[PDB]
Formats: sequence, structure tokens, C-alpha cells
Amino acid sequence: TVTIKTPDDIEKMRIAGRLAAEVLEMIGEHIKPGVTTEELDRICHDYIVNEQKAIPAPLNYKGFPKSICTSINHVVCHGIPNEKPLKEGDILNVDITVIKDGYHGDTSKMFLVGKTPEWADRLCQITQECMYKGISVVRPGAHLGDIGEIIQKHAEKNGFSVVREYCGHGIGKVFHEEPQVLHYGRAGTGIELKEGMIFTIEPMINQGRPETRLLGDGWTAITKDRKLSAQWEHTVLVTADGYEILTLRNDETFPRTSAAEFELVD
Amino acid sequence: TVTIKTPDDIEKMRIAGRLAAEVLEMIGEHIKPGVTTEELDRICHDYIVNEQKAIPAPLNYKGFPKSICTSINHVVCHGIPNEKPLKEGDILNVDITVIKDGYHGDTSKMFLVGKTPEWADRLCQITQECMYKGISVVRPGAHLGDIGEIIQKHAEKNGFSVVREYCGHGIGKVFHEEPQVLHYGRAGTGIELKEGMIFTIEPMINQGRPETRLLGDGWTAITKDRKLSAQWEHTVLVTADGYEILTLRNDETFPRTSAAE
Amino acid sequence: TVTIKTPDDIEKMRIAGRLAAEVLEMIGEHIKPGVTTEELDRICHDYIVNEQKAIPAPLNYKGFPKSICTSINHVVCHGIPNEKPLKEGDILNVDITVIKDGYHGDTSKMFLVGKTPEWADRLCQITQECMYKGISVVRPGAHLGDIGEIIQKHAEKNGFSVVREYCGHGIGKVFHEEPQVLHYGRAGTGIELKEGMIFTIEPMINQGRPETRLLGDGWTAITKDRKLSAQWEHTVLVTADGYEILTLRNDETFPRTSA
Amino acid sequence: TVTIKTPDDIEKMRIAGRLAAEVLEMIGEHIKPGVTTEELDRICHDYIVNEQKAIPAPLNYKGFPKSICTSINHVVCHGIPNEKPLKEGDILNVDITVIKDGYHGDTSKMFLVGKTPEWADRLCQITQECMYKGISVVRPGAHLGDIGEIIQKHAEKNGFSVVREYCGHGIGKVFHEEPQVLHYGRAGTGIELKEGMIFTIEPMINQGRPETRLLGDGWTAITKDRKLSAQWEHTVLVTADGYEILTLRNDETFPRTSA
Ligand code: MET
Ligand code: MET
Ligand code: MET
Ligand code: MET
Ligand SMILES: [Mn+2]
Ligand SMILES: [Mn+2]
Ligand SMILES: [Mn+2]
Ligand SMILES: [Mn+2]
Ligand SMILES: [Mn+2]
Ligand SMILES: [Mn+2]
Ligand SMILES: [Mn+2]
Ligand SMILES: [Mn+2]
Ligand SMILES: [Mn+2]
Ligand SMILES: [Mn+2]
Ligand SMILES: [Mn+2]
Ligand SMILES: [Mn+2]
Ligand SMILES: [Mn+2]
Repeated sequence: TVTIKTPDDIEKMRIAGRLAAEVLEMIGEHIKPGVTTEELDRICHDYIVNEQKAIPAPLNYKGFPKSICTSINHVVCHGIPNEKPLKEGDILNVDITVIKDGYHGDTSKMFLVGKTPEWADRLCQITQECMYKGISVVRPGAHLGDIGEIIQKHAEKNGFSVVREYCGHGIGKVFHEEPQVLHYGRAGTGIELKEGMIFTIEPMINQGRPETRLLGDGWTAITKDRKLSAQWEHTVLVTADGYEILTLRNDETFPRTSAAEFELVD
Repeated sequence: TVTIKTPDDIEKMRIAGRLAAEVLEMIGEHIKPGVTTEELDRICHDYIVNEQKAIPAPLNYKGFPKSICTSINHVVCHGIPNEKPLKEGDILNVDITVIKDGYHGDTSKMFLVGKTPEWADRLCQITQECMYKGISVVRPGAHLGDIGEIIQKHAEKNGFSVVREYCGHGIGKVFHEEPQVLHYGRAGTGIELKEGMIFTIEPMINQGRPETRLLGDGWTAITKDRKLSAQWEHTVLVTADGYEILTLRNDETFPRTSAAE
Repeated sequence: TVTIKTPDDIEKMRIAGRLAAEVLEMIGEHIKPGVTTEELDRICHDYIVNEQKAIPAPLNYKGFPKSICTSINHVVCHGIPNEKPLKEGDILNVDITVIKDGYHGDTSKMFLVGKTPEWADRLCQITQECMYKGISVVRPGAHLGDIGEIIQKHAEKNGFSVVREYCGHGIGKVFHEEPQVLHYGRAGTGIELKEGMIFTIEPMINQGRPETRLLGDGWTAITKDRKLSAQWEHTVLVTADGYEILTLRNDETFPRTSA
Repeated sequence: TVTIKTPDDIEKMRIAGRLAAEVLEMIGEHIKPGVTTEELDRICHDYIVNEQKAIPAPLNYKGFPKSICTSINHVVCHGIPNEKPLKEGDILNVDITVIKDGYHGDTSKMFLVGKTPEWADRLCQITQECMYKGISVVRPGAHLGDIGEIIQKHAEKNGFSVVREYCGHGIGKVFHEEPQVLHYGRAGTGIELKEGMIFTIEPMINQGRPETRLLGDGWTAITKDRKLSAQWEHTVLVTADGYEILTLRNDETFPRTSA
């Protein structure tokens, strides 16, 4: 069963969600050619632990040895931070998860490292759109398939493919719980959404074919065809009216809630 | 019945050979006019070390300063990656060796950079044909000379010459071991091939005359006459009844084994 | 290190070999269109256990769920007896191994079910010849490679191909022991044969390409091109000056031994 | 380069071989104490010319003055038939070659005349075994060395030595062609055999040391140490996967072919 969070859980989830967003607003300043993913990891780790008084959820999670995941270029997800420097032209996903007093906030974004090819930029833009469209359909009475279909149609119209081997997930006082949030599928299928459900929408969208391959560290997934892949992620609450993005950043213009979306249509 | 078993060493050589082949498959998509050979070298080195969790065997080998060899046009072999960009019309050999947990896989292939002249295309095709002919005679009871004869005949019939001062070699847990695999000679001579032997066939074929000379850096060999030179290389295992190419790529149509098409 | 059977081991292997042969001699009378391979399996099972006072070696061996293997048409080896009826035109391998007081006799033969097409008959014939040829070169001083070369030359010369990833095997008080016996290769290579070695020669020979594919049950191997495949097997003793076929049937005219 | 025979050549070589063998079958009844080798020569000459409509190949061949060779006792080979009678206790090699319509068949055999010295019969039997073992390794892919090695090991195990100064040879529409077939040497070296080659295996095996001495007649070779020497010879075809003995006699029990 999918857990239904109480009003109290939801307030604590807003808090965790705001912190994870703040790690991303903070780290952007440090991202330039030459900085290593491990130095970014150390910066996020110290911010989360020393300033936010919280804990990086990935750390030691099923063996994962670092505090954040850093996925660059043809890396699809779960890249382990290391001493390899960022190179101008890279696209970088920084994926944060913060646990504040037992509650998880999970979110990621793409960064452009110095000057980047314009078509890498567009992959990143289109992928964020896919995420935003997936969020736009969330409301009580929608079905999980609604989210997959709308992401999949937008990616595919743009000549990209959706990664099927990884999905979004319920999130709460546990990092990964039901449901599996697939980023492909058919409208009206899968479980029905209810107020108080909380889950991530985190589409991985590849420039070429959808298949991935795992490296020998057990975590780093790359595109089998070595083409680019981008991801963005938010933690989403189902509200009485529709959705609330718990991990919204201050640099984002997408409406935080169905209520803010209704207002702007006036 | 029982499913066939292979010695451990042989499966670890098949892994090393498949990795070496994948580096060539990978690097093809990066080769175009304007890319420097030192840039190819960095791309290959990072893919071997960071993704394959393996080691570029050429690196610091007898002092060689790079991770791959890049040999262009009248360069015969062992060209040192550098800051010179590839130009339209270049022929380029990229020669990889990977060491995966101590086992080596050694292979090279010719790339046509942009629109190349027909005579450079013909040199590359016939050199590849020479290599595949050499591989085709490999089986228990073949003699090393069979490989040199078949290559020499195909090269010379088509107007080309064989470089004599470089040869293929045994390979396994060491990068270079006995035997010397000459790309010229006479059938039925030299040692008899035995099942489990692994060695390379890597003919260097010249547009003009066979003589080469070594430059100042002690690695870069060039044709004496300054005409083109092409090379292709595979790592080959002698099997119970024929050959198995350990470094075969997905883009190759030649059969991986004798059986076996 | 290949085990060398002692004279007593040899008497015991002869008994097991004769029993495995008599299972094929027996089951032949039951094979016709309409009979299911799970019926054949039950009949062989009851014969080995209740009559011979022996054990069907394949039963529960690495999980194999039946007492014999029944490979039809494009199936290469290890087919699992089941509810499908034999059809007119099928070729069928019944592969038997009996354990009689701890000693194994392993043998298989092809059956032509009703009227069979000429190309199926030819394949079965040439595979039998291949197996007999492989048997004929066995003597002390020969090498395992002599068996693979003679089989593969006879197959290929007649347009057929040799399955490469499955082989014959030493046999004794254990079902599968050293050496691997490839049905392809070069004469004079591999281990040297000595009196008292016992092993199988069980070539699988394909109508089209050599390659095979394992199905979902983890056992049933089929030709990759779905063309026909045939197998014949015998358990073979290296004697002082040639061979002895421990699993010879009385329907066979090839000599029991080289002398 | 060794010549390769066509199928028509081979049918003709079969005829020449069979005729050569038939001379040895015919001559047996005339071998007894008191018969001279020149009488055996004349009888074989007349049989070949008058009855087989063929020609004795040794006649006038490089000066040789007779139709057959007859080598007795310590004579190793190429004895010239003459007026000396066979004596109780002799061992005698009769070496025949017939040309039939241009094709040659070359074969010899030992005869024991009456009561022979006691280790003379075994010399002759071991020499025939040596020849048979040489034949038994012939197939495409074998090496000439394989013949040399198997013969030499059997001879030396029995305390005998192999004559090195003479050898077997290619044969066909010519009496002596490539390659030299040495009766000593090392497995897996020398010329590799191919289907359609035809050559002789004709080991000369000495009771004592291997060295020979040539007599004044330029032909008759004897053992330097004067101990007994024996020889047997057949013409051998390399077939698709083994051998065919073109000069087999009806008195022999070794198989005509590997098949
Ligand atoms: C090493 S655990 C990383 C998990 C990732 N934050 C996710 O979105 O599930
Ligand atoms: C299910 S075990 C199959 C064994 C088969 N009789 C063989 O030859 O090895
Ligand atoms: C600089 S060492 C390069 C050696 C090369 N890969 C070979 O085939 O031997
Ligand atoms: C005097 S010619 C005799 C030749 C002999 N028959 C041989 O085998 O060569
Ligand atoms: Mn990526
Ligand atoms: Mn995440
Ligand atoms: Mn997530
Ligand atoms: Mn078996
Ligand atoms: Mn060149
Ligand atoms: Mn090499
Ligand atoms: Mn190389
Ligand atoms: Mn069996
Ligand atoms: Mn079959
Ligand atoms: Mn004599
Ligand atoms: Mn002769
Ligand atoms: Mn003769
Ligand atoms: Mn040889």
C-alpha cells in the first residue's frame, strides 16, 4: 500500500524538501571547469551536516560511498563523486537527498559546465519540461500512468527516449517506498492518486536509445550507446487541489502548487 | 553431454580482447577532421581507466609516453599522440592494448578521416585483407610461415610491399613474448601452431617500398620513400580446430572463429 | 588426471554398459507416432528400476527432472520428456544412462518415427558413421584429437556441421569425469589414450549451422537456425590394442572391439 | 613437390598393386631348399610378362640385370638373383615391382626356408609389424616423421635397428618419386601427407647394428656386422581420412584400409 502522510508529516516533509532545494541553490556557485565531483560532494556534505543540521541520505545507503550523486554526460544516474575534474562542455546532474529529523527531501538538477553545445542545453531543457509536465497531471483521481504518458510523449516528439530501467518512488520517513513512478506508459493505467501521497518524479531522458549498462562500481549507469542523458527530479505532494512541489527552488518559475497555477491563469 | 570448459587464462584473455575491441568501437565516433591525436589519446585513456577499470599497456612501456599509438599517412607504426589536428584525407591507425587484471588484448584499425584518396582506401582494404588471410590459416598444425606467405602473396600481387622490420608476437599475461609472427615468408616453415597459443597478426603494408626508418623520438617509424603505410591488428587464439579472434569488433563482417561464420 | 579403470571396474562397467544398451533395445519396440516422450520415460524408468535393479542416472542430476533425455528434430541434446506426442516424420534421440551398483553406462540412438524425409535419414546416417569413425581410431597411443578430427571431416565433407559447445566425457563410478571429448579438432593433439580409460563419444551433428541456443527450462538445447540435429552415443573402453564398445546393442553390426 | 594422383590414376594404381601382390602369392609355392634365386626370377618374369601382360620394373632399371630382387640372410636389399640354391635355414626377401600400363605396384615379403635359426622368425615378424604400424599412422595431416618414429620404436624395443641408408619413396607412373620415406625419425616432423599421395613403406630392420656395406656388383647391400636383416614392403594410398594398401595379399589379415 502507498502511505498517506498526515498533516504533521507534510509540514516536516516541507522542511526536508526546502533543505534539499537549498543544497542545489548553494552548490551552483561552485560548478565550473576544473572542480572535481568529489569537491562538490564535500561541499554539499559539510553544508547539509554543519549548516542544515541534517544528514545526506545517500551516504552509506546500500553501500553508496558518498553524500550526493554526480552524473556527467553519458552517465544516466547514480555517478559516484571522484577526483576527475569537470570539463568545459559537460552536462552535470547533481542529485541531492537530505534527511531532516527522519524526513527525506529528494531533488536533482542539471548544470551546464562553462560553454556547452546548444543541443546538450536543449536535451537538459526538454528533460526539465518532461518533469514539469509529469508534475502538472498530479491530482487526486489521476492515475500513475498519466505521469508516464505525458513524459514519454514529450521526450519522444523531441527524438529522445525515456529510461525504463529506473523510476521515481514514494518517499517519506523512508527514502524509497511504494509506488514505482514509471516515466513511460499509458494514461489512466496503474494506481489511483490520493491526497497525502508523496513521491518523486525524476525522468531520465536519453539523446539516443533507452538502454543503460552498469559500470563495475555497481552504481554508475551509462547509456549503452554512449550518447547524452539528462535528469531532473522533484519531490511531489498530492494535495486536495492537485500537487505541491516540496523541493521547489527560488530560481524556478514553474508554479509551486495547483493553487499558484490557478492564480496565474488570472 | 557436458558443456565445454575453457582454461581460466583463456576466458580472461577473451575479456581483455573484448575490452580492447570496444575501445576501437568507442573511439571511431570521435574521429573527424580537426581532432588532435593527443585528444584521442585522452579519450581512450579515460575510457580504459575509468570505465573499463583496465590499464593502457602502452603507457610508459619501454618509455613510450602515451596510452595509444596513432600513426598517420607515411607513419608506419608507433606514432606518439600529439597536438596536430587530423586533416581531411588522412589515414589513421589507432593501436590499442588494454591490460585487464594482468591479461592483454592488442588490436588496431585504420580510419579514413573525411574524404580520403582512392589509393589510400585501396592500401587500407588490401592490408585488412592481408591480416584476415593471415588469420584464416591459423589452426593446430599450421606453421608460422603459413601466415607470412599468405600475407606476402596478397600484398605483392596487389602492388604493395610488406614491412619486414616489425612483426606480430605472442601475448598473454605479458605484452610481448615468443613467437615472432613475421608477415612475410614461406608456407610450412617455422614452429608448428598449438591449441592455446595466443599471438597477434598485425601486418604493416606500404604503398611503395618496404624500407622504414625510426625517427629521433625512438618510436615513430616512417616509410623511407614517404609514401603511405597501413596496418591492422588482431589478437588471435589457436583453438582445437582453428582460430578465434579475441579482439573482433561489432563492425567487422569476417567470421570470429573458424566454425563459425 | 584421467582415471584408469582396474580389471574389476572394467567387469562392472561392462555390466552397466550392457544394461544401458538393453534399455535402447527395449524402448525401440515402443516408439511410434502418437506415443508421448513422457510415456517412453516412464517405461524406461520402470525397466531400469524394477527389472534391471539399477538407477536412471539423469534423474534429479543437477536438477534434471526425468529419467532419460528425448531430443526431437531441431532439439540438439537434453530434451525433457513431456506430453507431446511423437509425429510421423520426427527424428528422436533417446539418451540413456544406467547406474548399476555405482557404475555408469551412457548411450543414445536415433529413431525414425514412421515415414521420415530423406534429408532426416541422411543426417542420422552420417552422424552414426561419424560416431563409428571416432570409435575406430581409439587405441593406446592415439590422442583425443584423432577422434574429433575424423568425426568433423566426415560431417563437413557431407555438408553438415559439428556442435562445438557440448562434448563427450570420461565416465566410470562418476557420470561426468575427465577428459572432455570434443567431436572436432586435429589428430595428434590432446591427451594420449591409455588402456583402461573409459569415455563417451556422442557427436551432435547439425543439418545447417553449428550454433545452438539454450531454452528457458535451462536444459533443452536447439539449433540456432532451427534445422535438424542428430546424435548417437556409446561408452568406449581403451583396451590393449584398440577399443571396446561397452554399450553395443545386438541390432548393431559395427564390431564390438578392434580385434 | 609430391605428386597427387587423380581418381583414374588411383584405379590404375589399384590394378598395378593387385598384380604385384599376385606375383608374391604365386611365387610362395616355389620357395624351397634347392630352388635357385635365378629360377624364382625367371618364374616371376614369365608370370608378369606372359600372364599378367605387365612388365617387371626392375629389369634394366639403372643397369639392374634381373626382374626381381632376392635378398637372403645378411643381405639387406637389392640382391641379384643368381645360381645359388636356397638352403635350409635361409630367410629370403622377394621384392616385386610390376608396371601395368605405365603404373607401378611395389611390394615385398619374407619367406622362412625350412628350419630357421631361432631368432630369425621373430626378426621377420617384428619387421612386418613395424611396416604395419607405419601404415596405421597414414592419413591426411600426418607427418612422414610419424612413420619413422612408430617403426623405429617398435624395432628398437625388440633390440633391432632400423636401416638408415635406404628409404621408401613416392611411386606412381614413375618407379621412384618424391618424397623419401625414412623408416626412422620423430613424430610430427617432415612432410605432411595429403589425400591422393601414394608411396611405399619398406622398412629394412637389422638384428644388430644399422650400418650396411655395398658389394662389388653395385647393388647387393649387406649388414656390416653380418647379422640378419629383414624387410617387408607395401604401396600405400593416402585416402580421405586414412590409408589404403594397394598391394595387400589374400594371405594377410591386416585391414586393406582404415575404413
Ligand atoms: C545512492 S542513493 C541515491 C538515490 C537518488 N537520490 C534517488 O533519487 O533515488
Ligand atoms: C540430464 S543428464 C544428461 C546426460 C547424458 N546422458 C550425457 O550423455 O551426458
Ligand atoms: C608503445 S607499445 C605499442 C605496441 C603495439 N600495441 C603492438 O602491437 O605491439
Ligand atoms: C633394382 S630396382 C628395385 C627397387 C625396389 N623394388 C624398391 O622398392 O625400390
Ligand atoms: Mn548524463
Ligand atoms: Mn534523487
Ligand atoms: Mn528519487
Ligand atoms: Mn554422455
Ligand atoms: Mn600510415
Ligand atoms: Mn601487437
Ligand atoms: Mn598493437
Ligand atoms: Mn548420454
Ligand atoms: Mn535433434
Ligand atoms: Mn636379409
Ligand atoms: Mn620400393
Ligand atoms: Mn620394392
Ligand atoms: Mn608440420
